[PDB]
Amino acid sequence: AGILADADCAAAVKACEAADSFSYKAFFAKCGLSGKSADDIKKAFVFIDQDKSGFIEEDELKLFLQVFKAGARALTDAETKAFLKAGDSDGDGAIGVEEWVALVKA
Ligand SMILES: [Ca+2]
Ligand SMILES: [Ca+2]
Repeated sequence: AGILADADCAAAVKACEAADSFSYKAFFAKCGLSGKSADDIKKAFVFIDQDKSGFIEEDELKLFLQVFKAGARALTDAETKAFLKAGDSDGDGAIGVEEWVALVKA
């Protein structure tokens, strides 16, 4: 946990410390992931894909904050729901590497 921690993304985590305060656009504006290399954006995807399915499922989405900081809170079910819906364009209920790359963007 906190394997992808840096000042910015730590600050994004801190900004949604309270339950139901998170929105992925605001997070990523603070956590400059989009600004990274396409390789470095995929690496974050595989970090989050904790079961190695090749896809990020809602259960891993839940744990998104912990990837950027240790002891972070899990996303609430409603948060996880809203973030999945935003990222899952093909509607299989999962986020693929292409859907990831889209989602990260400003
Ligand atoms: Ca997965
Ligand atoms: Ca999908």
